[PDB]
Amino acid sequence: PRSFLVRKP
Amino acid sequence: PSGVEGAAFQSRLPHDRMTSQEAACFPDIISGPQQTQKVFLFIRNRTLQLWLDNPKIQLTFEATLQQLEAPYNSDTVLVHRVHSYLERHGLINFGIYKRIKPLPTKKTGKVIIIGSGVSGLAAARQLQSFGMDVTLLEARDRVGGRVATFRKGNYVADLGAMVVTGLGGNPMAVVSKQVNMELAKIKQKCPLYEANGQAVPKEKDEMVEQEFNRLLEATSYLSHQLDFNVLNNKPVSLGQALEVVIQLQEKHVKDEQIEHWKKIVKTQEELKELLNKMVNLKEKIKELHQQYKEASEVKPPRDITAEFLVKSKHRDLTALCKEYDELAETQGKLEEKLQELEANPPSDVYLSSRDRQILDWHFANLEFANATPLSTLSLKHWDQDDDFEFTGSHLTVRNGYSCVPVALAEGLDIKLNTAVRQVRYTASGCEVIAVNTRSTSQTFIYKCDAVLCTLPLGVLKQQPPAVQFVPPLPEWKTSAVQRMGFGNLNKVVLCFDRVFWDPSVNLFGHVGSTTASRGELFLFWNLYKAPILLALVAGEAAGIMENISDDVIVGRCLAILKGIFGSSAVPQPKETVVSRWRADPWARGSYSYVAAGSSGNDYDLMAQPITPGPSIPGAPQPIPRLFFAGEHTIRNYPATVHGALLSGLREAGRIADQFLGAMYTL
Amino acid sequence: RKPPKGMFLSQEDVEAVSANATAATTVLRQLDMELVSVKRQIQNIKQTNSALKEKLDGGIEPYRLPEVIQKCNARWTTEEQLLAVQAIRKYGRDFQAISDVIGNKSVVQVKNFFVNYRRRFNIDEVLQEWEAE
Ligand SMILES: Cc1cc2c(cc1C)N(C[C@H](O)[C@H](O)[C@H](O)COP(=O)(O)OP(=O)(O)OC[C@H]1O[C@@H](n3cnc4c(N)ncnc43)[C@H](O)[C@@H]1O)c1[nH]c(=O)[nH]c(=O)c1N2C=O
Repeated sequence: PRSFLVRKP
Repeated sequence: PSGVEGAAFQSRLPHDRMTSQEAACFPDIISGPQQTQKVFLFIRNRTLQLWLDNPKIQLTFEATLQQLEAPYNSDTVLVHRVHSYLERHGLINFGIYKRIKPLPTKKTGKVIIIGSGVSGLAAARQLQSFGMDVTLLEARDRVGGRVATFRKGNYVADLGAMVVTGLGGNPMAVVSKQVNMELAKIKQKCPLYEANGQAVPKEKDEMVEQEFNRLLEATSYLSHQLDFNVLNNKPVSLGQALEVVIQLQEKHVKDEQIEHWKKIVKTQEELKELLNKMVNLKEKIKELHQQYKEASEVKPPRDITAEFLVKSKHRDLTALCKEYDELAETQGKLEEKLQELEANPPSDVYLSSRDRQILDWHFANLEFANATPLSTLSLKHWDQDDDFEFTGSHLTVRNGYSCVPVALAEGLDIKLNTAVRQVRYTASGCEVIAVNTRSTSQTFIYKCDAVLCTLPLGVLKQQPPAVQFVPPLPEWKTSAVQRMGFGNLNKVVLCFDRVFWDPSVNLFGHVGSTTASRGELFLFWNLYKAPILLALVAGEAAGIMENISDDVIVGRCLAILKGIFGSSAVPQPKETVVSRWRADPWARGSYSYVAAGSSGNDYDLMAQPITPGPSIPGAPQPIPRLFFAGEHTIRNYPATVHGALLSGLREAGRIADQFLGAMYTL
Repeated sequence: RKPPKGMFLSQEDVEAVSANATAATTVLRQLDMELVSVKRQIQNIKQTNSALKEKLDGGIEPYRLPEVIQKCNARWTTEEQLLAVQAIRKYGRDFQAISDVIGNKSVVQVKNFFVNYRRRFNIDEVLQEWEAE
């Protein structure tokens, strides 16, 4: 999923 | 969102419109007058709110009709239909609640559930809630499957799912009220720390990150507006498209240096011509002046043809001197322009070995998020599930995520250490063949009306098969299984006696040395009460670090940590755990990803249940008997606990509708 | 509708870089080689202009002549009548020059002077002998 991305902008 | 409309949002439903699922159960209202729809919609919206404000006691029909006002509490079958629909499809009275109306003495129907992953537990708990006989088969000796949780003394750390991705419309919000879960919030700040051992400075840190997000958007622009989605008959991956974007950005940097210098030579070559006219006038001038001193040497008195000669030469020379002056005029502008043109030279490089490596850490980030090399993700579809992201902060579970499966498991018939080896489904029913994991010789047979399969996609993918289907799964299902992607990302847990990291930063990167190792220990998490640091192994590195002893892996971790905090602040770790999800035979990977050549539609194929052929030929088409749940079955929420849980809720409702009948469609 | 700003992604470039495996690197090398070639040309021409620049050292200060501050006049002494005919022989109709040569008459003075003495000084024949060269 793209939602796990850390430090999301 | 707040009020009844907030309940709709907190339940992933539009408040002002009826879903495709409701149109199924209330076709009488969707095609009817808009007035009744808004009634219905309000009738649904209030009901969720009542469950939502108090999700530790069952919401009974009566309790719901009590607390409605007129005109809404006038049609009692509407209220009964709505409340029944909701309860059935797990929107209310799911999870762990005190039951008001106790269980029916005798159950109806028998269902075998393969796996007590969260999807499994969730369905089992719902089916039992519906008065069905439900048995879960479990290859492991513990519940929760990919919700794994280390414990030793006060040390606690998840090797599996670790973050709740926001409570805004998350079913795990409900669970969190229903079970003592200490949810600690994650602080977004994350300092990168390259291979030397020192922070990347904000100026750089911010600009790579800015380029990174810019790079992602570009790819989005390649697939959607330029249709760059096939290339040599093969589907374009996100990884390829990132390279094709960088290349077109590296080409642009050169293309603009060329343009710059080309302007410079256009002027320098036009200045050259100018000097030629000036070094040719200075000798028409040299010779005219000579001719004038000679004509002026003839002392007077002189006849007019000789006086005219001096005046003529004097005029002619002045003309040329004006002319040459107007050209050191122009010889001046161009000289100024040249320092301007050079003075403003455009960038020499797009990115450099420094830049290009911090950029590789933002790619290790993506790889960890999708648990796979960016070369395997689908360019078009890798982010398809992003419309449904939750709102609110991202959270951790200070007491370990395990406490949730364990909580769900109470009251349930769970056979642990039972590995299913074969599933046989026929028109009259099914029988599952399992063994004892400890002593493989002992064999078990379970006969049932229907099998709910929550086997991991990695398990399902296994060749040769770890579970035989009799009859074989149809081609349309098995091609969805190939086509799909089941990735991998392991973790390394570091238990110390003392805190030596910044205790107010939760997470900090390590910038790798190579593109190839961009994922190898590229991120550490400080999440827990106890002194535990947790290290991620993502991307291509995850698969390979599994062929390496823990000791060696911990060495690399210690070396990376020492560089950050000094070779003497970093003690020896008291307890160390590194797992192996790709090697775990009850997982065979970590979670799913939209592989190149797949789509989210494949996630829908995975959820279609299987209906076998008729026993006696000419018999009427039977009931479906094999159902599928789990993380790789819920298109909108794949690889993300709620999604598992949500898919288990889904199958339970659709199995009940099948074997118990729907008394809410009339 | 468009990329992010600064990203350069036209359809043509993408094919050009996807045409084979190494097409992207091959295209980048040609620009790389091309930039080096233009750079060497720039230095080459710098040298040349630097040589042509030294031949012009000192400008024309030695070859310049002081300005003649002189008032105008409309009387034609026989002398500057004669300067005139000769200048008309030498400069065709460029009155600024013929003004410059005479020194004490303006273009109008020269300009009017043509018609007045055209019969007497045979300016007609003088003119067509200017043409010949
Ligand atoms: C390392 C890691 C980190 C995270 C996440 C995932 C991972 C891997 N995931 C994904 C979730 O695990 C997934 O949603 C769910 O666990 C699937 O969970 P699920 O799909 O519902 O089931 P399961 O695979 O957990 O359980 C399958 C069960 O089936 C059993 N089984 C298998 N073969 C069998 C057989 N033959 N016979 C009998 N039983 C068999 C197996 O042992 C287990 O008991 C996260 N999810 C989330 O929300 N936040 C997170 O932080 C994370 N996390 C990190 O980011």
